[PDB]
Amino acid sequence: DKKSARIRRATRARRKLQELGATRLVVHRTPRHIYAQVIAPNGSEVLVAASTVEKAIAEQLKYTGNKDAAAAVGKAVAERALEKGIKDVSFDRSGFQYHGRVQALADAAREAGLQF
Amino acid sequence: AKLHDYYKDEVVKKLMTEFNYNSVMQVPRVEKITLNMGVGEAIADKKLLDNAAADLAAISGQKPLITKARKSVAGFKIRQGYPIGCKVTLRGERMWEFFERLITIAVPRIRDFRGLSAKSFDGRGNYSMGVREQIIFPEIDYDKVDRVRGLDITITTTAKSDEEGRALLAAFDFPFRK
Amino acid sequence: GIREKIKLVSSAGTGHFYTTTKNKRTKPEKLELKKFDPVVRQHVIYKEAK
Amino acid sequence: MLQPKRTKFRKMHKGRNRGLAQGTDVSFGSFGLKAVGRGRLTARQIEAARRAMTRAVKRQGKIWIRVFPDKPITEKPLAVRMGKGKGNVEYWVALIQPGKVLYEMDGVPEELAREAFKLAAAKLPIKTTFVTKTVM
Amino acid sequence: MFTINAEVRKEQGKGASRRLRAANKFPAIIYGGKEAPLAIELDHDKVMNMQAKAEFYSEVLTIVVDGKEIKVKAQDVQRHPYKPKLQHIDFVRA
Amino acid sequence: GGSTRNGRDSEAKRLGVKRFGGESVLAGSIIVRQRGTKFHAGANVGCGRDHTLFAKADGKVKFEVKGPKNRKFISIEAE
RNA sequence: UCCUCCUAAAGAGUAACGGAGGAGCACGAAGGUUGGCUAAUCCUGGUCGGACAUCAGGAGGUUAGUGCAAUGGCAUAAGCC
RNA sequence: GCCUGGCGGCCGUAGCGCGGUGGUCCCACCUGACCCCAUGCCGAACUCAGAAGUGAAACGCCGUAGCGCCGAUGGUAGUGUGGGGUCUCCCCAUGCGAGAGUAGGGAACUGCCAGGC
Repeated sequence: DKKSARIRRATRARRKLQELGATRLVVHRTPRHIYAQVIAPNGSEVLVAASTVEKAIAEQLKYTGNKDAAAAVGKAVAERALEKGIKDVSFDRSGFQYHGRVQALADAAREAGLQF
Repeated sequence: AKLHDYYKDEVVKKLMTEFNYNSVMQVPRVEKITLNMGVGEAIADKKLLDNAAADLAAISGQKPLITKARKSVAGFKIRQGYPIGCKVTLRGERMWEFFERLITIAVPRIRDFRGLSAKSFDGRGNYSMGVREQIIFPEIDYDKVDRVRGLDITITTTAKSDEEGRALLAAFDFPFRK
Repeated sequence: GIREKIKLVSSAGTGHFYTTTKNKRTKPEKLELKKFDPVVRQHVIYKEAK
Repeated sequence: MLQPKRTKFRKMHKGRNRGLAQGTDVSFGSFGLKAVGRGRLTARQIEAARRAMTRAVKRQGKIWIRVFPDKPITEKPLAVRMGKGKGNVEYWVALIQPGKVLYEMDGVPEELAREAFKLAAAKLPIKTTFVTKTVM
Repeated sequence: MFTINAEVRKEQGKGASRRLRAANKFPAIIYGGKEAPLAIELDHDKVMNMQAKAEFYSEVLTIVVDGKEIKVKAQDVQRHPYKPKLQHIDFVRA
Repeated sequence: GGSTRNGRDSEAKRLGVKRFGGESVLAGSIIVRQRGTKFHAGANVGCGRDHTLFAKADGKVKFEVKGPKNRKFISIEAE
């Protein structure tokens, strides 16, 4: 079961990321879209949103799930984080290996200043 | 390749006329064919398995790999995943590649038979055909017959009953009779 | 044990050495391994018996 | 058959009788035997009861036994000092309390079940009582 | 239909229950019907000789509780391992 | 025989009970395997390869209902 | 001498030639790690042929495994690669 | 307020088993893997390229309250503390009081965020 196999690939990482805390970045994949959110140290707020469901960018895509769209979302998370004064962020690979669309977003965001 | 193309058009795509479904996506599919070749009297050294798998790969399109044991086999010194045979399991296009070589060109060692039973059972509709040997394919020169080596075949499918798999049995040219 | 010990010398030219019980009775191919040398603080091969 | 099997231990604490029981009524049958007294009930005492009750129902119905021994009696060798470990087995025994049902019958008339369970009013370390399902 | 008289009890527990069963009554309850549970005392043998005839579990009973009528159903009964004249008894509202 | 030996001590120790600690360290138990009964969750930390929890904090112990994988855990007190 | 359960009293130690069983050596690998992976047992069916015996499908599940007896974690696997 | 999604809190009284309903926008299956990457062989998996079909499987929400689970009240089991007995559990006074069953409950909730309404 792939829903079950994903949490087997993710639990161990979450079980060390919980020892860092602070302002955190999470990613949501799916095959037809991609999303990310920045979550606050209190667990009660969301600080930055970006996706391929966002009407500004969805119209610019040849496919809403594509690797280039993941990099385009990454460059937007780092833009919004810079205007909101957000630094020293904790990254979660969100159950996916650090070479796919998850990396295409997070590396593009980090080269756009968002460390991680 | 023609037999997999026949499976894409002529097999089960009208089955709603005979079997009850809630979606046309429920019609049965072939998942795999596992295969088996037994090492026989060489089990206590079995360094020949690489050289036996290489000649199953002379009628199969797959790259050879060696079967690891399960639960050990007798007292022959078999421990954990000990290499003991060959499967070289077939999926996708490779299943029908083989079923366009089997008893089309690979023939000179077949037994007296004319048709396998259609009303056979297992509880899901997963059919089998007895062949015992790799039955040999003819070359421009051979010089290939000394022992030929074994072959076993049982298909695996998405079917839920023996009469649902009897409609999927249409996927081959092998002699089966109603 | 009947499996014996092997004493290997540092490839740093140090007099300090390494000793282990590595059995040959199923696996006879020679031990030739890297370890941390505590006299030069390097990661070096320990080789050749006695 | 009337003995613990597939166990990992062979000898048990001698024990006291404190259990209250929930085997207090006929479970599947229609007629039965109730303890209405207290003590130890042995494999030998239920053999004597089986031999007796069979004479009333010689060829009549199946008989069910609701009691089971969980404890062996161990006794020390005679020609040996105190200590040296727990003694050697003799007989199997169950602890009993007044509310417990010991036997059941069903495939017979109520006056033939009474003919067998009144015969059981003997050969036992308690003065048993004949019981039946009734309407309530 | 099996008219029995029920007085309400503000004692509870082992000491009170023993002191009750030692007299002409035993402990009982009435519950359900979107109303609180009610703890009562009932006749120690009248109820046993009634319920032994089994139609007590087939009909709605004409109980007199705290002087008044409500109608009830017999729900469950608690027996003692060797004392035949009951341990405790349950009723539900009708 | 005759039963033999029956070894000494079989030592096993229990510290994670009530408002334990409050000075510099709070503790679990020495029971050879421990991951959820007297363990840490969330941002709390204090256990390694030896399975004895010793978390380095001035927080007293606190008990609460459930946590990850429906295990019990133990928490810290603010003051 | 070391080591384990029950008996042994819901804090904690604990008797008995009480109920019952082991260790006295191994492992460069089963060690370090990033990633990937997931049984037993019962059942159905077997082949040129079986003193032993193939790989699937059906049931099932912290019932397999962990170098070694014994118990308990265990898939985040601490199980194997 | 609701539909879906992600997350934090919460972690199965969210489990077991049998249905309804819907994919608009979600979502999963599904489609392609001659060209990035990948398989002890295998496009199953990983990854890349996707919207032709399914609404079945799964998923979310809801229904069926039989089981697991919560749970009155009463009673029983057990006993803090005193006193007694033909007796090793049994009785009185006083404090406490299960577990399992019954009524009743239970088929996860909710805030932040973007999007469907």
